[PDB]
Amino acid sequence: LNDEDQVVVNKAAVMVHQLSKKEASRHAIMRSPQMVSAIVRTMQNTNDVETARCTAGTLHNLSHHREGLLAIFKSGGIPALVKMLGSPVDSVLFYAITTLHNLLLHQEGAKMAVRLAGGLQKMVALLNKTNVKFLAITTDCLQILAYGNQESKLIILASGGPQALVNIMRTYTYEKLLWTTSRVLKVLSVCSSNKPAIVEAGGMQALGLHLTDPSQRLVQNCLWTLRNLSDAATKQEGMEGLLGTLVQLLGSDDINVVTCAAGILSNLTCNNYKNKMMVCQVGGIEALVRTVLRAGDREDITEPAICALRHLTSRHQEAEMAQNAVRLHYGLPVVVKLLHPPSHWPLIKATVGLIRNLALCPANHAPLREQGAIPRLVQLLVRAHQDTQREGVRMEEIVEGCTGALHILARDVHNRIVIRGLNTIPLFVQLLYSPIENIQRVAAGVLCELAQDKEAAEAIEAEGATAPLTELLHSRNEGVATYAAAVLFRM
Repeated sequence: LNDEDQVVVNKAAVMVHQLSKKEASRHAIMRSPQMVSAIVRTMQNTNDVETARCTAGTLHNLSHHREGLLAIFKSGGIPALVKMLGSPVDSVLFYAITTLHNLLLHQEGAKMAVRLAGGLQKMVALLNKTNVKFLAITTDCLQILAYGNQESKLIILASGGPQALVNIMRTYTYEKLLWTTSRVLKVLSVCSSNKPAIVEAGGMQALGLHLTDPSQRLVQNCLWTLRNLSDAATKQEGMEGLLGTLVQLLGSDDINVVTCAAGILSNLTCNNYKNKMMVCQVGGIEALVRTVLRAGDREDITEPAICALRHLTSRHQEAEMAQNAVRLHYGLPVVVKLLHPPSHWPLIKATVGLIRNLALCPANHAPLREQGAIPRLVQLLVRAHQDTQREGVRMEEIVEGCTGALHILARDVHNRIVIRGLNTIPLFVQLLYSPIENIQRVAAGVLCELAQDKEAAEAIEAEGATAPLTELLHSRNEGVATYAAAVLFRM
């Protein structure tokens, strides 16, 4: 029942630890700001290893109670504990990081105090350790400190956080550590600075390793992180296994797994012909079509899935096969259906883009017509055009998209009859006056397809298309000028 510590003696601290076990003396110890600071002082300066751990272990026991935390807190224990994270005694390290962990969990203001003490840099530097239980605690501290705190995220990045965390995911199998580390990566994955770094470290491939782990919380966190990372990332190697697993996960009974899988696949296939090839080769088209069908009106699933299908049906060696595969796997009816309510604009925009690609395949021309793609595309176009003449999706995008789809569909003679029968020529001619070059292009394009039929060519001329087409001959956009010349010729 004392309060005085004498230098050069291990007896004092050695006795103090023995008391912190018994809750009786322990409360007395933390009900007293006296020796608590003296405990800290001893730990912070003592070069006797055996004293340090006896000291740190004492503080650890105190961190189990609300006032014991406050005691350590108001006694300036946090900077001391942070300093102790440089200790070469594994026993001391464990107590330091654990006590800090407890403070971070419960003690108000501890998070800020640790950051100020330079705790982040020290913790990141400890990520090269090899004890999984120690790493699990350290990574948990990092997660707590990084969540909702951009300042901490940037510090973790500057300290080499991303590479160290990815190395952990590539190395260990301890679930608790893999889960907690993935949680840190998820928090960092929404940072515009951390994200490219995680990707460069090989983070996507590493996270892909655990997508078939029995732990659902691990799989889901890896999926959430992957969705963030895959958005407009640099081209990567070794993505084969990951892409394969993602396709498999599309058939999961877990909706969040399915939603993430579709989203990642969409992100990874956008303007990436290599990935498009791989996804198609492992049956990606069929899996995505089944996913869309099962999803119904759930646009959180259909939107990324349709986006992925749009990517897969364009600009790669097996694009044509993918275009046929959508039809062969009973996908055409549901695609047309998604153009109708209750579909919102992002889905509609994506669906229009998909139809445009599907129309590149001649064997899709008739089924798309039979399923009623043309009148709905025209109604969407007419209304979208009116809106532009009166934040999400701009109606200008819908105008360009629908006209673009009609341009491709107009390759078929029967489609041209349907398209013109819907009083579209006056609208297409008006779109020639659009300020947007891309709208001018598809407008002149569909008119060019239509004008190959004599009767339609006369109707285009009667609509007074000659004057704007002549102006478009001098368009800085070569595509616009080429189509404009082609229409003028056939007239």
